Amino acid sequence: FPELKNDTFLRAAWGEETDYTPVWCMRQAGRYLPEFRETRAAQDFFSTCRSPEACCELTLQPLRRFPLDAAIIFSDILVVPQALGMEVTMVPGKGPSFPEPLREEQDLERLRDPEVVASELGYVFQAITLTRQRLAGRVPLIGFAGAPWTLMTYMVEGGGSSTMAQAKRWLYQRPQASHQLLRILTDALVPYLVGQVVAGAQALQLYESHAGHLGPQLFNKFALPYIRDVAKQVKARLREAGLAPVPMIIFAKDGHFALEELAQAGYEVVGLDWTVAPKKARECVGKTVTLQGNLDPCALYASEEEIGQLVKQMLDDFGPHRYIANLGHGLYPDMDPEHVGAFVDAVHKHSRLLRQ
Amino acid sequence: FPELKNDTFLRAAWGEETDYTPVWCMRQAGRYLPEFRETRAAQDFFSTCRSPEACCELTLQPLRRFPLDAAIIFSDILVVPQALGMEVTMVPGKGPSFPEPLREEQDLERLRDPEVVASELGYVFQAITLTRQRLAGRVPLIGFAGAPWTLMTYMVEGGGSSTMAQAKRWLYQRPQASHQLLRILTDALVPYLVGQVVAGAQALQLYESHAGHLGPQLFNKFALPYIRDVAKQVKARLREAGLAPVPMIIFAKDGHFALEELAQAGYEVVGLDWTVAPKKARECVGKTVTLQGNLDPCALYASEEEIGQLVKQMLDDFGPHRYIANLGHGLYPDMDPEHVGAFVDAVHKHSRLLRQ
Repeated sequence: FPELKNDTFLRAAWGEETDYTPVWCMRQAGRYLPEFRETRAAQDFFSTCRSPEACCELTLQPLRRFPLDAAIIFSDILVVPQALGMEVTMVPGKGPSFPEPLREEQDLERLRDPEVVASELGYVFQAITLTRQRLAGRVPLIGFAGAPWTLMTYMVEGGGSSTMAQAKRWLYQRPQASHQLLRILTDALVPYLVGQVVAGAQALQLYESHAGHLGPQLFNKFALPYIRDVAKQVKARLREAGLAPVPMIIFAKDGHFALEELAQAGYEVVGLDWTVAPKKARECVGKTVTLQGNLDPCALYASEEEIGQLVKQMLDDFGPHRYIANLGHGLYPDMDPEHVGAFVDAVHKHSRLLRQ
Repeated sequence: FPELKNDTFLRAAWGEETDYTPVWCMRQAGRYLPEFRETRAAQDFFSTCRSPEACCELTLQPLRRFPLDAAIIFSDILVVPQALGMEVTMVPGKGPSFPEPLREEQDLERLRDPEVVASELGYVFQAITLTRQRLAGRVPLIGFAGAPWTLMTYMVEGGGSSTMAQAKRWLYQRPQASHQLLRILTDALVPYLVGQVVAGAQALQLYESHAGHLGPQLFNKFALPYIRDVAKQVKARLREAGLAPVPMIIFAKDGHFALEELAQAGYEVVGLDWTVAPKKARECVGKTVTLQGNLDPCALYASEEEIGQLVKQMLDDFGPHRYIANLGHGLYPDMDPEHVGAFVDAVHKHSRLLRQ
């Protein structure tokens, strides 16, 4: 693979010091791009996807418009439960999901065996390898997956939610079955993520979008352990492989209550939403870890000029060392490409400015 | 009105000390009762409601099954925007909402004038007066309303949501219009709540369910001020009236980031969800204020025995002084009446036990 010209992102990730603050956006490859829809629904929501070339192309598009400091592989969170044998549909033109969710401990039999999962998701590796290849070391490439708990919530609650129903209920109701499933999700995610790095992924992001549902206690009996094993095991397997381990990021939506432990689940990076205060976040986490976030995506609805100081304040709130700018959640589909770039420009503009 | 025999609830509210810990549940009058559906959809979702007798009866039902330490008036959050002139519908058998939400600054013209609102909501007062009358001083009666911001989000985003869209967008997009609307909601809520207390409401709860959407900054420019004015003005008007002011409770779902200020918006009580840790909550708030909550309603899916220690831990986590037990959110419609009572029994059981 070609050598990395710009690595501000990996260095900020690693805690190293940098000349400016690296920036990128979650779902930066998303429906907010006209070029994106021209490609996405120019086949299928879950079998392109299947074509590396198309996945590559989606992964590249935003980088064509904005000097983002990193790229993140395009794919869908559900590809794992899908690889595990769950069938997805394409219902009335908003989003994907499972018509036949797990509902009783019995249903777990329908799942494939964790190690087979890697071989099912080979198009993803290829799209990764491809994309590392075509970025040609422009900026780094981030692989990803959803975290065990989050995955469980999609698999159990059918898909698209609010603040919880059946999943949280299994936890109280049948936790033996919950233990089990969560292990299966974990045992699948380790080889998938090793996978992405072998295929040439230079950093990995774990998404725990449905942290917020859980209490602190629930979170520690049920999400935390597994967030921990995945990191532990992915690092182990990578040594075994003779590979350099890679920065790992854990992003927990509504995870204010869990920053303390998350700082010590052995991730180099902790991703935050806009609901946490940056100073109170840094307090909570210390100085070993680098923070990521956390601008409210809705702020991009303001003017170019309004954005400037929101970034400025954020940048001042977070302060130069150990930090990667980002939105506190992925982008929305109706957002103005201009303002996505305004955000980027202001990150770059005022960070180098912050450094007199 | 008859004299109050049991007032544990008002005393815990006031910071006074009590022999046991008072307990009650949000949406304790809800679809989780067979007696409830036998009455609710034995007319209309928004015009019974219109019949005090029926509202009384809904308010009384849970008190018939459980020795709750207080009662809360049955009504719907939307009655205010409705009184303000917004039209509600009755769509495919889950929940209420607005088919014609406000979408442009222009639409505000369609709203009634704040002071008229009180006269529109006279059935509510009557149902209150009635219910104070029939409880015959058994336990206190809580009136309620939704907070300005929350109300704005229903009025703007049509109704039932996830973690935000159009409302948060107005805030960035057209905040002058946001200022205005929020004032109108405030100017309506003050006479409505004075109203409930004149009608015989003994405590008032303000609901800010859609706090979580907002950043700390958004929350302080846009929800906090108004949560503050409502409390200020409701207390003022009640003096003017020659009435004893009454404990006020502010409940902010996902408001971890705002406990500090909420402790000083001049509410006697701060209601919390399960997502905040009780000890970290008490830290955050100090000793002037009484806390409320915060058991996860999904915990009621566990066994009678499991519940016992969850309560026990909660009770130990919160500790005897300045505290009202509650669920961190309202109940769900499929929950076992037995376990609602298990929760109550364990609160009463182990609080008096905690006090050797």
